[PDB]
This record gives sequence, structure tokens and C-alpha cells, in this order.
Amino acid sequence: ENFQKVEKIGEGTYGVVYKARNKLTGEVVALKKIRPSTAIREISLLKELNHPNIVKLLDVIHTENKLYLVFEFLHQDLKKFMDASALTGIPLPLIKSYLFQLLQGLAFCHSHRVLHRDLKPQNLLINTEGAIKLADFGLARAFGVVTLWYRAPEILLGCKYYSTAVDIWSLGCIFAEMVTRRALFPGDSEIDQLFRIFRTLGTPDEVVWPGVTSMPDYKPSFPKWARQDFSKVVPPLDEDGRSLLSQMLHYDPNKRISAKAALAHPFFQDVTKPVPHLRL
Ligand SMILES: O=S(=O)(F)c1ccc(Nc2nc(OCC3CCCCC3)c3[nH]cnc3n2)cc1
Repeated sequence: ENFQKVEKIGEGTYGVVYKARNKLTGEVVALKKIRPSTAIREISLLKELNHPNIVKLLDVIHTENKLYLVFEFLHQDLKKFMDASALTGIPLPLIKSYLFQLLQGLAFCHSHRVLHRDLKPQNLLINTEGAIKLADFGLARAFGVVTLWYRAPEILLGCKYYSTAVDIWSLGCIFAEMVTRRALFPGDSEIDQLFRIFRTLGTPDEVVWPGVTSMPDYKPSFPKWARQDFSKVVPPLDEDGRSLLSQMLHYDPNKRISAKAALAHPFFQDVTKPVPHLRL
């Protein structure tokens, strides 16, 4: 009715996403068609979760067994930017700026007990002013091939209770990918994802992760790989970077660094806000 579709942006976990224009206000927006009253109330709460590093939810529209979410539109995602920067690499000051901003976003949502649970380059969105913002916070909780590459090990091992730590894991995986220009753990099945994590960080045990062996999908028959050094994992990256990444990829979700504590890490001593060159 009120929205003119301009182009399909892509296909999310819950449905198609279009760039659209509000025929009444002229506002340009992202419109997500979601393909239960519980979900309505949860989504409505998210309208109040407003932060400069969170993509704003402008409105929720249910009509005729159809649910539409109207979001703030940004002009590029991190995946396309990484791909465009592939020959050169994103400069470290911009990597650092983006990480810091995403941690501020996480810190905010986490303080309101809201998780993302499915962070990935395609839902991190950038603009021409050097900002990066998280899209689709809270949607996994609200609504209940999908990429496994950013999935925390506790999820893969069948934990039913997700903590804020699952988002730190995902963002650590993204940090590593910005630095190396390749995905850290590109699994193509749940077991391939778990074994790629184990091949790099070592098969977890009760020493490094108390309780791991009692987890639902833990098998004593898992191969026992030794941990490799982070020097080999994200090589170019300096020791402050490697320190912070190591704390973001701790196996035990209780030991994994919080967003708030990561903002105080020494890696961010010299943080700045560069503007990227974006070709739109
Ligand atoms: O780089 S591209 O030219 F490909 C490009 C990408 C995104 C956008 N803009 C964009 N996209 C969104 O969601 C995409 C969706 C998220 C994950 C699931 C599947 C894809 C948004 N959600 C709220 N605001 C949004 N703005 C503009 C260009």
C-alpha cells in the first residue's frame, strides 16, 4: 500500500528484504517481509531499543497474516565492503573503529538483556560517515543455507540457554575475517563447523571448559586436536589485537570477555573514526 519497492536487497532467515520508499513521507527504508502474539509483543519491545550502532526499527506492521518490519536503510553491508577491499585489506584503523562501534552496540543490547544470536557480515551495515550498525537484534528470540560460520561452540554442542557470550564469539570471528580477508571457520555442516573450531583452538576438555563433557551433543569420541598459536591464526595482527581476539574466542562462555570489558581493552588505546571510501 504505502511502500514502493525499489529493489530486492536480499533474502534473510525470516523473508525477503526490499529497499522501499514510503509514498507518504518520501523516507527510504528497508522493508522485511516475515514469512503469533508472542512474536508481536517481543518485536514491539525492540522498537524502544535505540542506539547509534543499532539499525533503527521504524515500525512493525501486521496485516492479513502478514508481518512487515520497517528499518532504517544503510547503503552497504560489511560483506560487500570486505569483498571490495579484498586485494588491499581494510586498513587496521578502520577495522579497529568498526570493532569498537560494534562492541558499543553489543554492550547496549546486552545491558537490556537482548541478544542477536546470528551475527554475520551481511547483517553489519555501514554508511559514508564511518559508522557501522548491527541489523536484526532480537529477531532470533522473537521468531524462534543458513551460515554456521559464526556460531559459538556452546550452540553447536546443544546448549539450550544462550548467553550474551554467543554474540562476542560471532564478532570475534568477524574481527578475524576483517584482518585476514578469509573466513576463520567456514564449516559446511554442524560437525564440520565444530571440528574446524577444534582444529584451530584445540578440542575442548574439562580443564579449559568445565562442564563441556556433559553437554547434550558432546561425544567422547571427538578427535583430540592440539591448539595452534594465534600467531598462525590471524598473522599480520599485533599482540594487542591477538590478545583481544583470544579473549573473544574463549571456549567457556563464562570466561569469554564481555562487550563492556572489551571496550576497555588496550587494543582500543589509539582508536579513531576513519571514513571508508564507499562506491555506491
Ligand atoms: O552491499 S549490498 O549492496 F549487497 C547492500 C546490502 C544491504 C543494504 N542495506 C540494508 N540491508 C539490510 O538487510 C539486508 C539483509 C540482512 C541479512 C539477511 C539478508 C540481507 C537492512 N536491514 C535494515 N536496514 C538494511 N539496509 C544495502 C546494500
